Amino acid sequence: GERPPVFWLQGQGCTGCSVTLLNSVHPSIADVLLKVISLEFHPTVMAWEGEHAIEHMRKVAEKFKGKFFLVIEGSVPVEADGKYCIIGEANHHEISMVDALKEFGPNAAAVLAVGTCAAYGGIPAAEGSETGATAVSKFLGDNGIKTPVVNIPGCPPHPDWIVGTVVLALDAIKKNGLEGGLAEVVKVLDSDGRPTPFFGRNIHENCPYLDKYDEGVMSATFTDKVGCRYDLGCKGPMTMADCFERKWNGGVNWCVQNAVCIGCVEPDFPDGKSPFYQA
Amino acid sequence: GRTTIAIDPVTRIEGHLKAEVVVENGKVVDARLSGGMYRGFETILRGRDPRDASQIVQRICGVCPTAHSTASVLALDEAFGAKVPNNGRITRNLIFGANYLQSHILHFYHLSAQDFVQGPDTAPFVPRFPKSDLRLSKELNKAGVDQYIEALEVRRICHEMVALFGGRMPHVQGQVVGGATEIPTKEKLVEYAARFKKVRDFVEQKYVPVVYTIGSKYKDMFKVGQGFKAALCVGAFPLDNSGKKHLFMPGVYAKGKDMPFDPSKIKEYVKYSWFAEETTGLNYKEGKTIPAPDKAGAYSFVKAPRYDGLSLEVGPLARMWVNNPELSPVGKKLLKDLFGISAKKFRDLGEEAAFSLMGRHVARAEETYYMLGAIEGWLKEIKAGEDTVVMPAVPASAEGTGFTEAPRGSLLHYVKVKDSKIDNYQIVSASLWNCNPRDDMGQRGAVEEALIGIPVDDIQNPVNVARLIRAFDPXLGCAVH
Ligand code: SF4
Ligand code: SF4
Ligand code: FCO
Ligand SMILES: [Cl-]
Ligand SMILES: [Fe+2]
Ligand code: NI
Repeated sequence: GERPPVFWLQGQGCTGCSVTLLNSVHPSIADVLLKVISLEFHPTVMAWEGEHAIEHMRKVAEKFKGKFFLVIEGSVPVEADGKYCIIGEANHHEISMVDALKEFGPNAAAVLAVGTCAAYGGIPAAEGSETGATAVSKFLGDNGIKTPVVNIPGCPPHPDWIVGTVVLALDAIKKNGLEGGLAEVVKVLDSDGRPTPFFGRNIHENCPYLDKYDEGVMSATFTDKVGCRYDLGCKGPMTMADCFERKWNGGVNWCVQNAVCIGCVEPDFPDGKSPFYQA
Repeated sequence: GRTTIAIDPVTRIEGHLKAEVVVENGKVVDARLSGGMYRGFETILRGRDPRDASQIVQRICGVCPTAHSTASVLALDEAFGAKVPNNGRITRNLIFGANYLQSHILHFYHLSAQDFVQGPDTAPFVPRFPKSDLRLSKELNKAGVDQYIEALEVRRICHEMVALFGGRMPHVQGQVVGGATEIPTKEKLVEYAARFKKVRDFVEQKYVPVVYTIGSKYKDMFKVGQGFKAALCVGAFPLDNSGKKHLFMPGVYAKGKDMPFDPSKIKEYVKYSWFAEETTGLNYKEGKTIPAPDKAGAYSFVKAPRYDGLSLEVGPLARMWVNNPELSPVGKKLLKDLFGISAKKFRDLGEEAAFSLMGRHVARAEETYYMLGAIEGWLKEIKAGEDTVVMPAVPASAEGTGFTEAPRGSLLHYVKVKDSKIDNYQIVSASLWNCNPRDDMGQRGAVEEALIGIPVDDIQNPVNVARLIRAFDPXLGCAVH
């Protein structure tokens, strides 16, 4: 069927969510772009630019009012009247992230908050920050915007979590229609707004080093791959993600095998997971 | 007459950038670049366990996180007095080197190539300017599209190479103070080499030739974008444990002269930047980051770094010009066949053609070929099974600086530790050197100056403004942090 229109707006992000998506294996990113979604606005990869790109998004948004998917990456900084994140200019008027989310948010079918920054505030909201970095769901709620939000956290997320959540939504909408479908998606979210197919299992309880943890056999150097990584700082016990199984980058490694888990999918990342290299 | 053109967002770069240019008689006569998003990593970092920095700093930029990882762990190594085992030094080079390949391929195909190639008739490849100045034949345009598609797989493979010893990508887990967290095994070195062969073949057979071939249809693009013709390299990729030798050696080039690099000569100005006036003109060892988003006259969150007063550029052109390596065999051949140019070493292109819009794309392609030999050497040098890390105690009081070359140019991190926590952390990154605003004397940043003279014969289709910007491969996450 017709591929749904998607707009990708970045606030205070590092583009990691886009790069991680480019690493999708099955389906490939080429297949995602040509067969799964219609990516109508994405400043990192799109052909056009500037006010023309903004106006193209606005034209599509009007035609597909209530029907487009809005991907928000990065936190939304509210201090200084939104000035810490300007994403565009049209009609000689700057467009802050705050402005853009107030414009497009109410008219999206759903907002997909991709990455921990967008989902929960993340590093831009961490101790020492001063931009009023705000999570997407909080920002929308504070502004009376009732559009459904799905959180797909991680710093960055795995591509399979992003693509897979889009497919969850597509399957549900095919079966139930748009409103009924999104209701079925909301039913498989955990209390932090994360889809349970990807975030419903604990790293530690599924970890291949759990036996060593139970025995108290702890590695004292990173390069000791026999012992548990808990003394080196592993946050697996407090982390809900399926990295132990799908692993990263085509299955070639993952954080616990290589070093430690830093709990990047969790709402308290980074401060509640720090220091990273001690328990 | 004058026409002023604002472009926000500049697309097919990383991050948030506005460009505003003044056009008169068909050419750019003035320019201002505005980095529009700030996070403030330098203040977020304060108070933390210093070892956390090598994770936190990567989130400055998900395109070049291995560069920040590397600069951070080098700074921490110095501050902690960590002696990285030889095998860990080489393992780090394999992790970081693989992202140079990813980043250059990403940049040419997925960011830049649409400047010259028409993509298929669906978003995000349309709509675009009605007169996009796309000059390639049906056949050569199709090769561009086919290679863009192939390059999506190749850059993904490069990230698999990064992850083999780095854990995952974006945002490696595998570099820490004291070395690398995972000893390479025979089995995983076979996996790295197999992927590397595929990337090598793509670089040699497709990427380097396509840059010269497209360039030969855009010869006018070698005659504009010179700017200051001034470059910086701070050195990168330690080739031994003594630190006396690097794949890229440091140097400065300005006003037709080579000079040594002295980091004490770096100062960051803020008159035209959104930061407190009293923080202007500081060397990074005494750096301060105090945002002032309402300050009159300012137009960017990027500070303005100057080297002994000079506005310099960084990146593959800078490194290739400073180091002047031999050109690739295919580059030499296509320079002769397609341009009528006889060249052996990079400087044989001449200053004008090297420091140009298209010359920057050529430099990046040549550097990618150059990096193949470096990675091949590291694969021969590495020893399966040999330890890659030491586990040093956190100091109560210390300082350190890490210098390296990110794919887009020179990067340094400085850290000061007091009471076992980060007291100050300062970052001076590549796109900071390229995409900065005017300094306190009114001297333009490198890209601002390189925009001067860019042709705009059609103000309704001013395609060459962002083409010039994209030649520098900007990432504003890095620039502002
Ligand atoms: S603490 Fe849990 S068992 Fe050790 S998730 Fe981490 S290395 Fe595995
Ligand atoms: S959740 Fe890596 S740090 Fe985040 S990717 Fe920990 S294992 Fe999953
Ligand atoms: N490459 C890269 Fe990132 C930038 N600019 C750094 O340093
Ligand atoms: Cl990098
Ligand atoms: Fe800085
Ligand atoms: Ni970067």
